[PDB]
This record gives sequence, structure tokens and C-alpha cells, in this order.
Amino acid sequence: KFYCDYCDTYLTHDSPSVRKTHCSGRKHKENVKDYYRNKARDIINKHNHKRRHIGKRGRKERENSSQNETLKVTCLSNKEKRHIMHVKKMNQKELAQTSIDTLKLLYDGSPGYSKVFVDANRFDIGDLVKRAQTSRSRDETCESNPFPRLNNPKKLEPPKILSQWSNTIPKTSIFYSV
Amino acid sequence: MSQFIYPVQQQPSLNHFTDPNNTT
Amino acid sequence: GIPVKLLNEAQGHIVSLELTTGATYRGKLVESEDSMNVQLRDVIATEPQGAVTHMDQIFVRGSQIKFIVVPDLLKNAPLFKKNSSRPMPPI
Amino acid sequence: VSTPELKKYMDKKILLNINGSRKVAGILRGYDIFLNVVLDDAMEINNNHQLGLQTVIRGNSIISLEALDAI
Amino acid sequence: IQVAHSSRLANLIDYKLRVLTQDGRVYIGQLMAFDHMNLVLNECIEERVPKTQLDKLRPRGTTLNIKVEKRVLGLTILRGEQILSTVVEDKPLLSKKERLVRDKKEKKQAQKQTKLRKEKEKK
Amino acid sequence: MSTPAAEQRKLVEQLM
Amino acid sequence: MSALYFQNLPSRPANKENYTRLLLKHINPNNKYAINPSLPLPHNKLLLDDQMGLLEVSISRSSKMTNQAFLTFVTQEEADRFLEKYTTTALKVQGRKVRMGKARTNSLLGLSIEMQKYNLDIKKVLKARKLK
Amino acid sequence: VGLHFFSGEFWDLYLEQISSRCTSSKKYWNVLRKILEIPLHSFSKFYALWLQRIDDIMDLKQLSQLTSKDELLKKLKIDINYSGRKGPYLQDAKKKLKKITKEMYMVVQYQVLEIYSIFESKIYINYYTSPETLVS
RNA sequence: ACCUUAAGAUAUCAGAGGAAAGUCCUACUGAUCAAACAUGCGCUUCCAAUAGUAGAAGGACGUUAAGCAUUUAUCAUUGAACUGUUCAUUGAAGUCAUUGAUGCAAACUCCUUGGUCACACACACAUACGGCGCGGAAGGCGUGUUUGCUGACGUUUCCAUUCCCUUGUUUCAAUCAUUGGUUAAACUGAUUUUUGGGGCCCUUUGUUUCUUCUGCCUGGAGAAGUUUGACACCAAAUUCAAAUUGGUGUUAGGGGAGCUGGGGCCUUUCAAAA
Repeated sequence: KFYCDYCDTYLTHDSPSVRKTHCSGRKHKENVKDYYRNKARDIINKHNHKRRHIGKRGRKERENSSQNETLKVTCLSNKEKRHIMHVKKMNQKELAQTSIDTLKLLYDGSPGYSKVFVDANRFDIGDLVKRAQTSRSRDETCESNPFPRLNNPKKLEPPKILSQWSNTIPKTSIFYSV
Repeated sequence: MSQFIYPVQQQPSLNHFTDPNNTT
Repeated sequence: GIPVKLLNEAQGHIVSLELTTGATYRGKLVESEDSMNVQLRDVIATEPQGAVTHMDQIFVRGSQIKFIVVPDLLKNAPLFKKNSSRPMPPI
Repeated sequence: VSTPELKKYMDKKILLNINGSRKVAGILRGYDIFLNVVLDDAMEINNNHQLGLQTVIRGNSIISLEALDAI
Repeated sequence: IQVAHSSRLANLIDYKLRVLTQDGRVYIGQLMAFDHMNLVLNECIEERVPKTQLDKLRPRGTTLNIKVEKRVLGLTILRGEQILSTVVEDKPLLSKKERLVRDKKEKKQAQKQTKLRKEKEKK
Repeated sequence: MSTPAAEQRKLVEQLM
Repeated sequence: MSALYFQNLPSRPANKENYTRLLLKHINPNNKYAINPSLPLPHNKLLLDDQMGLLEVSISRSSKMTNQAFLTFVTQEEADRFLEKYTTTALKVQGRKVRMGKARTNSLLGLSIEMQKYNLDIKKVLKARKLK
Repeated sequence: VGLHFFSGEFWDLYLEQISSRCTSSKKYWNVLRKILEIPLHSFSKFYALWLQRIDDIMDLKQLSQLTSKDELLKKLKIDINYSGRKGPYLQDAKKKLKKITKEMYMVVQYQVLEIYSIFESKIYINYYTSPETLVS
């Protein structure tokens, strides 16, 4: 008697494909995805800090630090800090999931494009792609699109900038572009 | 709300110095 | 046994395993059986003297495996917890 | 007990290293629960001399059984 | 470190062991499961004495200093056929009282969650 | 049914 | 034979032999005795514990003097040159600076060496009863 | 090939390799500091990494990862060994470091935006096609 | 669509009883063993400067660093000169490295970890060293009670069944109140309300981290709540949000009153032997 620990459904004793059928379905394929999302989410959310050993400060150490000044502490309200934490977590997720693919768009008309960037006709990991999109075939030749500039392509996307520093940008561009 | 935004700028009003097509 | 079930849970993720001959292998783990037989896919082999090659698949007998290195995230697997609740299996 | 999952290697050329030094390549024909394997048209890779029309390999001395085909 | 005299391999769970293999390689990681006696180690780093420095261990400066090549490898399951003998090196992070406390905690939480699961799945 | 030897018996015995 | 007096020494070492070995290690780096553990220290009841004249230590667990410990030497001139070794730069054992001053009275072992270099012995053991 | 305008992918590979292999976590700072000054196409991603990674610092001593103690004490007027109440002082250090990063970002943004506006926006072809091709 | 099961057992010997020879059993009885839980030993080891800018343990998959010293970089065929050596040609394999590898050694930088506790700034000791402050960590040994592997689940026509303060802390004084002791006028001690002063802490970094809501540095605060419940967060798809279904967690720390398990010491009473 063996049961899945994710689905919690008790499964009549199996060892062959019956375990390769359960583990390849959907109630055991996405329900094992939600589990490890939560466990990895925790280790991201953990905020417990190291144990604090506070030693008795001496007079020579205290007098200099008392001489200088007192420092104000910035503090927010409950709703404000809730909103700020939500925003910061969302920003961290969005930046972490970001992948730069400028080189893939730049070589869109290369003579050997379909054999490298398509990622389905590659020679290393193509063996996996080789029941379930106008895919780019390997049989493309450079005669197709002899002149790329004939209005086919579009301008490169302008570089992104941080929104919290969006007033830093110069006000007016040097040249007048229509 | 995303932290990356495309930059936007104001045009310099097309005098003879700021024209990119000027050849004279 | 717990380790066999852990290796079973480690399916579909890149594991690295070293045989008793000295060789090393790493790649996607397609299937494993209760006797530690494993099938690696897109494996990158290191023969004992240092040379490195590549094969599509491999099926190594479990009697020769020295150890198997699974991804670190599997430490949080549900079958590693000691106190567990069972659904009271039917008749 | 449990038959090894080699139902996809049938009639496909494989290369398996006998013991720690020898390497034998042939066409797999069948297998047993001990991982005994019977492979036809063997050839001891080293020049390389063929073994025979029908050979069996004891599953004790097999280490790895990588396949030289599409799989 | 001192370890209780009546302490089988079941009591040394999350102790940081020192597992020795047949080929002179040691593994230094936290034990977290066993079975044929094939362990599961959390952060075990494998050590070995190179053949170039093995000659310094042979009987004869006064104090030997051996540079041991070590590899880092995580959450690895060993095989009992190769294991030769195991030694203990360090205690777990948590004290015994705190260990009992967290066990009672998880038992209470699990009992409550099981009761709620039954209550939901029946009605 | 115990070690694979019994299963191999229940094949070889029929084979002979 | 004159015993030295030491203050501001750590009281953590607990065990007397372990404390002696640690203090000897900090006194003499690369020492023949401190570097090699599991060596039985020479207990000179009435042999150098460490070279450059170090004969014995004498500590006490009494709560009255916790940090205090005493070092007894072989010869007075050896003890005087030990002061020149200090040369008024604060010797440090563990992390705390230690102050060093000559004891008001030499230790019992030093008294024995002075007496051999037996009435003084009997008087000392008789003094032990009255003050206890 | 580090100073390429489109060199974001190479630096991403380098940073992920450093973060995956290194455990001392000083080479990460020493490499992101260099990346901060190169006028790349995707400088914003690395500046966001820098801002988040400076925002997750938790104690005074880890500011020594950034620069030297003497440099911090002399230029930014931040004392690492400051003992007392360290919460507001660490917040002050974070504010000063973020101001310095903002000035760096001002310089790099001016450079990158000028380059893109003038030159890089007009170039459409970056690949060798054939000896029979004509370029505009 | 594939799957529906290895079988046994749950301390041990010895003694008394019950269903010739076993056979089983005894909220039977001894002895041993093992487990849990209490509880002790003058038991043993370990627990970081502030009188100061340190140190201990373990790392670095860290730098100096191309450090200082050695050592390595194919095989076959054919032609040519040559006294083995050099040049070219065909074929065969071929981890990257040579700023490598290996041997040796040192400095530096940085990470994690800890009672950075209380009383002390002390003249000890031969039986060598009051181990005669409170805790914590880890073992060794002894006693007591319960059990005879251990846990959920159902049934009971079983037993069960609590409150209160508090969430910077500590200390001094002014003052209010309560209570006891002596002469309710005086003095003295314990508890409490309000205000002020001193010290230390706030990295509590989402500014107390039990939850929500209000809120804060000229401050440490206010309201509601506490387990068949609430709260936080994750994932989706309906074509933003809300909705739901499925998941992972969190529900704490200290003090007090009752009620109760255990030890040490003292009193009384009872029984046996001396």
C-alpha cells in the first residue's frame, strides 16, 4: 500500500506504470507544482535573523558615540508599510523572472537563423522536441528575403529605465525626430 | 506596477541646428 | 525505504551520479526503479581519467552506483517529515 | 519481480561496457529480470573483431547500456 | 563531542556524521534518513587523500599536515554496499529540549489539521 | 515472490 | 624559586590541566608541551613544565580569587628576566590584557627549593592546620 | 566583448555563474560594480539588481563589501564600527549609498540615451548575410 | 487505463494454578531486560575584551598570484639529408588547461557560531589548590513510578470541565491608596495609582515578531481577538480587481492564583526486629 503524499489519495499497491500513470496525470502534476512553490516561497519570505549577543558597552566606547548626535528614525504606518512590502515583493518577482533576449531579436534574418535560435531544430536539446504555431523550418534558405530592409523589420525597442528615477531623464532630446 | 518604463522626451522645436536632415 | 522513494521523487530533474568504476554522469533523470536502476537523458559523462563526452541516453545498473546527487530543493519533500497523517485507507 | 524498463531499446543498436574495460556493441534482442541481455551481431570495440551471431551477457558484469540510435 | 552509549542509527537523525567508503573517501554531512543502510546526507562534502600526499602518513615533521581535496555536493543519497563505517562529528543546531518542543508543536498542528480535513471531507 | 530466483525457476522448469 | 602573581586571566578553561595547557600555549608559542596534546604535565611534588624557566602553575577555584593565578619559577634571575620579557607591553591571553606583578611571598615549591638550596617543611604543614 | 552595446546577455551569464558557484559573495559585488558603469542597452536591469541588493543589507559590517573602510569614513562620512544604536545609522548609510547610485545612474542614462537616440536607433542590420547583399 | 496483496509474531527465563504427552492461558507471582516519565547525585567536559578596539572554534567552492621549486604536451606510413637526429606527406585517435598541474609556505581580507550572565579587581597552595552564585549544552551513573513496541480512528448508556496580569526594561524620588507590626496621631516593612529623574535597550531593520486595525523617535501607545475559529501568503481560469477551488504556514514569550505529579528535610501516630 503506497499513497501519494501530494494528492493524499490512497493508491492500491502498484509498482509498474500504475505509478507512472498517477505521476504523469494532472492532479499529480500541478498539485506537485503548488507544493514546491509554497516551500520555496517560504525560504524567500523568511526574515528570522541571527541571535543577538549584546555586550555591556564601556565608558570609552560610550562617550564618543554619545558625543556626536542622535539620529532620527523614519517610520511608516501599517497600511503604508503593507503597500510598500507588496510593491517590493512584486518588483523582486518581476525582476527575477526577467530574461534578456536582445540577441535573439537582433539576428532575426541571419543566414543560419533557423538552426540555432529556433531552439526546436538545435542539435543538442532538439531531441526532446523532436497529444499536444507557424514554426520556423530548418529548410529556410538565404534567398528568402534577399533585402531585409524592405519595410519588413521594425526599430529596436528603446532602452528601459527605472520608473522611480524617471524624472532623471533629460527633458529635451538633442535632435528633432518625427 | 512595473519599475521599468520606456523613456519619453520633448522635441527641441525644429530650428536649423536641431534638424537632423539639414545639409546646408 | 526512504532513499529509494526520494530518488523516485527526483524524476524529471537534473541529477549527478558517480559509478563505482570512477566515472561520473549528469543529466535529466527519465525513470528510476525500486532497485536503483536509473535512466539518464542528455548525459555528460566523465570517464575515470578525465575525458568528457556526451550521449543521448544511458541505463546504468544500480549495483554499480556509488551515490546520486539530486537537486537541493528536495529537502522539503513531504515524505521526509516524520509525523504524518493518513486518510484511513478504506476496507 | 520488476522487469527493467528496456522496452524502448528493442532492436536498436546499443553499446554497453562489459566489466570495466571491454566495450561491446550490438543489436539488443531480449532481456531478463537479472538484466541479462542477448544481443545479436556483436562487435568488441577496441581492428575490432566480431564475436558471433548470438551472444548472451550476464547482467552482473554490465555497468552502463547507452544507446547509439534515435531511441 | 560525546554521544549516548545506547544510540543506534535512528537516534542520530540530523547529527552531522562522518561516513567512510571502501575507496578511502569520507563524507561529512547531516544524516536525515536511512534504510540496507543507505543514507541520505544533506550537505555532505567528500574528502580524499591524494596519492601525492599519502606517503606522509606512513610511519617515520612532528605534526602532519595533509591537504585533502574536497568536493561540494548537496542532498546526496549513498548506497549501503559501498559504506564501510560511520562516525559522529557534531551535534545538531537545536538542543534536546527545543527538539522535543518542535516535535510537540508539529504533532499538535498535524492532529488539528487532520481533524479539520476529516471534518471537511465528510460534510 | 522472494528473490528473482523463484521467478526464474518458474520459467526454466517450464522451458525444460 | 620566587613565584609570580598574575591577574585578569580568563576563568573559563574550567579544568586545571586544560587551563595550564592553554596558559602555557599563550606564554610559549610553538612550545614542545602545549602544541602536542594528551601529554601528562610534569607534576613536581616535593622537571620543567616549559622551557625558559617555567616550573609550575598554581590556580584556585575559590570564588574569592577567580581570575588570579600564580606562576612559580625555577630561579629568581630567570623570574627577573621574565619581567624583561614582559617589557611593559601588555601580554594577552585569549582577548584580555593581563597585568603582571611579583607576588608578595614565593610559593610552597619555591620555598622547598630554597630550603634544599627539614624543619621548615614541618612548620609549613603545621601552619596549614591552624589557618584551616 | 564586455563593452558591447548589446552585451546584457554575457553579463547575465557571468552574474548567474558567480551567484551559483561562489560562496564568499565578494566577487559578485566586485563584478556588479564594474557592470554599473558600462553603458549597456539593459543597464536598468543591473541597476535594479544593485538597488535591491543594497536594500537587503542588514548590518553595518556588510558595507565593507561595497568599498573600503577608509573610503567610507572619508568620503561618505559613514563609520562601519559605529557602536550604539545602529538602526537609524544603517538607514542613513543606505540613503547615502542610494544617492551615490542615483548619480551613477544619471551619468550612465545620459550616455546610453544619447547613443541610442543618435546612432543605434538607425541601424537595422547587424549580421553578415552574403557577398551578394547590398546595404542601405 | 492499468492495477487488487510474502507469510508469521510484540521482553524473557523460573515458579504456583486452570483448560500421559505436549498444547494455551492467568488486571498470577519472582528474577532479568528494554522504553517512557519524574528525580537526584560535592559526578565529568564546555559556555567570548569592555579596566577593553580584542579573542576562540569552524569555514572560504577568498585575494596577493603568472607567489618560490620541480615536471609534463601523441601514434603509425612514406620520401630526403644525417651520424640515433632534423624537414615535409597520408592515416588514426585527441577533456579543458601550460596564466595549467604538482610540491612547499606565508601574509591579508572576510563570513557563521557563543551566557559576550551575576558578584567581584581579591595573595592562594602538599591530602596541592573551599568543584560553597544562578542558568544552559552534552554525556556517565543511581533511584522511583508506569509500561511490555508505538500511533492515529470509532464506541462508551466513561471520566474529564479553571482563572488573572503583562509585551521596552530597571531604579530612585514626590505623591495617592491598601495591609500588617509597635507607641488610628507617630515610626517601619509589602502591594498599587499619577508625575518626574537616572541607567541600559530598540538591528524590534514590516521599530516587539501572537494576529488584525489605528499608530510612533520631542516614543516604547491605543481598540478588538485567540483553535472545530481567525489571520498571512502561493497558484490558476474566467478575458483587470472581487469571486471561488486547491495548497503551505503562523496562533507566541514572561509572571501570578488555584488544582496536581515528584524529591529533600522536620514533627506526630501506627506495625516488625534489635
